[PDB]
Amino acid sequence: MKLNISFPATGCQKLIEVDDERKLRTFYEKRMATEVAADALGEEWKGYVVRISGGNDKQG
Amino acid sequence: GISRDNWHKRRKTGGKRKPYHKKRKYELGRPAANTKIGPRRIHTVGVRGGNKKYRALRLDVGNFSWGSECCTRKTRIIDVVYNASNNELVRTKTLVKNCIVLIDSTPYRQWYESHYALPLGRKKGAKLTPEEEEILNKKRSKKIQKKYDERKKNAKISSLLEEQFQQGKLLACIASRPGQCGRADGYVLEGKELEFYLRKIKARKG
Amino acid sequence: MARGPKKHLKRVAAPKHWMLDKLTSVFAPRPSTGPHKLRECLPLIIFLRNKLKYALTGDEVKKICMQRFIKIDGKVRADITYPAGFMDVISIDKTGENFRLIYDTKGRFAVHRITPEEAKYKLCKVRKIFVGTKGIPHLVTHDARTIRYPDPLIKMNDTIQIDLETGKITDFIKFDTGNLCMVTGGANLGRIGVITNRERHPGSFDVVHVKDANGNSFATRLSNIFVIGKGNKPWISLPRGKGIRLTIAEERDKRLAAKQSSG
RNA sequence: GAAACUGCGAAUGGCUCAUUAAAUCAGUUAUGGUUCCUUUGGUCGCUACUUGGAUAACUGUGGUAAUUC
RNA sequence: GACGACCCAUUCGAACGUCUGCCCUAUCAACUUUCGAUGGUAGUCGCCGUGCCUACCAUGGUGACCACGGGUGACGGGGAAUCAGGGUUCGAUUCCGGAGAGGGAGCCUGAGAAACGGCUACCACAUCCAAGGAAGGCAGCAGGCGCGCAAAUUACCCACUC
RNA sequence: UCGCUACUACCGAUUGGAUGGUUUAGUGAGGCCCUCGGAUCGGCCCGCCGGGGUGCCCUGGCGGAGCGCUGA
Ligand SMILES: [Mg+2]
Ligand SMILES: [Mg+2]
Ligand SMILES: [Mg+2]
Ligand SMILES: [Mg+2]
Ligand SMILES: [Mg+2]
Ligand SMILES: [Mg+2]
Ligand SMILES: [Mg+2]
Ligand SMILES: [Mg+2]
Ligand SMILES: [Mg+2]
Ligand SMILES: [Mg+2]
Ligand SMILES: [Mg+2]
Ligand SMILES: [Mg+2]
Ligand SMILES: [Mg+2]
Ligand SMILES: [Mg+2]
Ligand SMILES: [Mg+2]
Ligand SMILES: [Mg+2]
Ligand SMILES: [Mg+2]
Ligand SMILES: [Mg+2]
Ligand SMILES: [Mg+2]
Ligand SMILES: [Mg+2]
Ligand SMILES: [Mg+2]
Ligand SMILES: [Mg+2]
Ligand SMILES: [Mg+2]
Ligand SMILES: [Mg+2]
Ligand SMILES: [Mg+2]
Ligand SMILES: [Mg+2]
Ligand SMILES: [Mg+2]
Ligand SMILES: [Mg+2]
Ligand SMILES: [Mg+2]
Ligand SMILES: [Mg+2]
Ligand SMILES: [Mg+2]
Ligand SMILES: [Mg+2]
Ligand SMILES: [Mg+2]
Ligand SMILES: [Mg+2]
Ligand SMILES: [Mg+2]
Ligand SMILES: [Mg+2]
Ligand SMILES: [Mg+2]
Ligand SMILES: [Mg+2]
Ligand SMILES: [Mg+2]
Ligand SMILES: [Mg+2]
Ligand SMILES: [Mg+2]
Repeated sequence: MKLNISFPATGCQKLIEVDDERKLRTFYEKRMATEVAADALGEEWKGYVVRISGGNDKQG
Repeated sequence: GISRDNWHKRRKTGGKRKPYHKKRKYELGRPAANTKIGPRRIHTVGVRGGNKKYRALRLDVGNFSWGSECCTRKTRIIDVVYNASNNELVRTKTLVKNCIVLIDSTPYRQWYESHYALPLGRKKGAKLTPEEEEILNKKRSKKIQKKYDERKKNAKISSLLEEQFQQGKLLACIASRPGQCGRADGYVLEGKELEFYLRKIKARKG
Repeated sequence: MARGPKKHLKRVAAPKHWMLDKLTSVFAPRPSTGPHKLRECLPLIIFLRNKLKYALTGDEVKKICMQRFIKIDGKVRADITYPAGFMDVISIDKTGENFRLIYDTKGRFAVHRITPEEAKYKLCKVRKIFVGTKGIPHLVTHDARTIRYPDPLIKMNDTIQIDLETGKITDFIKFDTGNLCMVTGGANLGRIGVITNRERHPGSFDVVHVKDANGNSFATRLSNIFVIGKGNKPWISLPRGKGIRLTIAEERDKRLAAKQSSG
């Protein structure tokens, strides 16, 4: 799956592609509007907190 | 949905009639309210023309009146005793027009003792020493003859009504439709109405 | 089919005293809601483009009205289907002329230019007398006007002359036997005479007799009588003919003997 | 002055005659047993030198074979 | 001046009621009734009157003056053809009223709808699909297939009437 | 009467078929109402700073606690 990351501070968005499920295990079985630590998604992400805000199914 | 049309009935001869049109909206349903007793909730229905209409559920306070005295007060509704239409409307404590209810009877006692300077049905007097004899036997030399002696002679509450005030409840009839207004108003029974309803209650239960 | 109110009127179903053709089109003005009933009114477009020939289409009467030229009862009406009616006053000061809608003799409105000093008041028939909050007497006239504080000796069917600028009832005539009147409905729509009788049927439709200025008598319902004078003396100016209703034979005799063809 | 929010209209008109036999409909009367946008006329006095946050369009990232998503 | 607004009246209506008026049929003579049929009392609901619906009572209501049941290639009327006098037949159809939007059913918004150029389901049809999903209602104007003995252009314009 | 051709209607095994219209009993989509439900979204109350006043208070912002009351 892809991700759409948004920084509401400077007003900047970016799409990201991540394939390895290990990075994605952070978000699985977690309803919308819950904050998590995104430091599992890479090493540029170390002290980062992200809030899930929604998404789209396959078939949109 | 539910309909109030005349065209599903048989005609006077006993013959069927066939419909000519589908159900209209000026022929509507809107199921019953079934007002219980409890903390207030009131919903609002939008009806023909706008004209919102309040449907009550769980009323617990009414505005009742004493017609001999011309004295009306807000009061609490305690229970339902009689219901001329059905009997399952007393088992479920549902409150409709022309029901027979028990009320709290306290504000009428307050107004009476204050207006006449005279007690209701009372068993013994010790509680009257710090207070209440303060109201009833007010320490004043002006008025307390001239006014309250014209209040006297008239202060002759009948046997049944003064017997009511002892147990702390009355018998009242609802004279407003809570399902349409959202209010439970009425009047406290007296005289032959009181005798009739008391006899009916005594005869039904037990 | 018909779930609400209608807004079109077919040319064949329109009132007949509008004197319309049958080949212009399927549709008629359909007067908008106002102080006069639909079958007893006369829209502005018909009065301007048909009886006065000032306009030639609907666009022309629209752009005549959109210049604040036409005044009905003092106020400026911008609508072209406004329902003007009986005893109304039209005023066009760009040309200095005033009219008055009154049935002539044959059940239709006439063109009845009047003096500017007469285009100040209007007569109104009282339909209702009720009391409002705090015991204030009100009136209701035949053109929806409401008057507060009338003198407590005016009753139903009486006529009141009111100032067009201020309301403010000025004088009044009483419904009594001997008073001039014009019939405003039914078969005798337009005839003028004195009352001389009032038959009474408790429960329905008390009828009233009339006898005009030539010894002819005719009856009507009380709902169509309109007192317009004390007696043998109108308060408003009468049109040509004065509601006499000369029969078809006399009509033919006067049209032939006078040889009214042209000038 | 585009777009978009807001207000109003979309219950009119057009079409057809399947159903329907005291039903529709017609003349006659009644709402003193009801509702009525709009029109016209009446009614408008028992931090104030002006309050609150939050969505469109617009900017920017997207999802689906596909839609006025 | 514009706009907005509680209430009353007016206007435009809508709804529910009164009296009278209907084609053929007896190889339709008795019908209606806890699955309200006719009335009484109290209520629920409804914009309001009312078995409209509920509880408790009474046993009523219609019919040979054709009730009740069945048929109609039956929408009603204003009207049309024929006609010495009387009559007979027609009225799908341009004005008034009613009903419907493939068949039933249920609702939202709204002053006003049980609306289909609105929504939600079932039935009958039928369209696209990447098979996961999505979308539909010409008895509106043109046009097409089918049915038949049987009925027109996939035109131009808001200049007129509104 | 029997016989020849042609046409029409009738009775009838077939326990015929097609289309329906009522209909006992059983199930029952969807909307509406009622009693619950509580994903989420805010406000109030306490420190540091910026602005005003008399170590504290008021708007605001920040991280947060009690998350206690609370509204949709
Ligand atoms: Mg029908
Ligand atoms: Mg209203
Ligand atoms: Mg229509
Ligand atoms: Mg108009
Ligand atoms: Mg502009
Ligand atoms: Mg409007
Ligand atoms: Mg609308
Ligand atoms: Mg056609
Ligand atoms: Mg029948
Ligand atoms: Mg009848
Ligand atoms: Mg009629
Ligand atoms: Mg009628
Ligand atoms: Mg006004
Ligand atoms: Mg009853
Ligand atoms: Mg009743
Ligand atoms: Mg019997
Ligand atoms: Mg029958
Ligand atoms: Mg039948
Ligand atoms: Mg038919
Ligand atoms: Mg016929
Ligand atoms: Mg003849
Ligand atoms: Mg017809
Ligand atoms: Mg046909
Ligand atoms: Mg046709
Ligand atoms: Mg009608
Ligand atoms: Mg319909
Ligand atoms: Mg079809
Ligand atoms: Mg509206
Ligand atoms: Mg529909
Ligand atoms: Mg339509
Ligand atoms: Mg649609
Ligand atoms: Mg269509
Ligand atoms: Mg077509
Ligand atoms: Mg062919
Ligand atoms: Mg032909
Ligand atoms: Mg052909
Ligand atoms: Mg045009
Ligand atoms: Mg043969
Ligand atoms: Mg079956
Ligand atoms: Mg069931
Ligand atoms: Mg359900």
